[PDB]
This record gives sequence, structure tokens and C-alpha cells, in this order.
Amino acid sequence: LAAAMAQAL
Repeated sequence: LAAAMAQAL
């Protein structure tokens, strides 16, 4: 989740 969300930005 951490990486996935960071990717969005």
C-alpha cells in the first residue's frame, strides 16, 4: 500500500 499510494503522486 505505501508504495502504491506514493506512486499516485
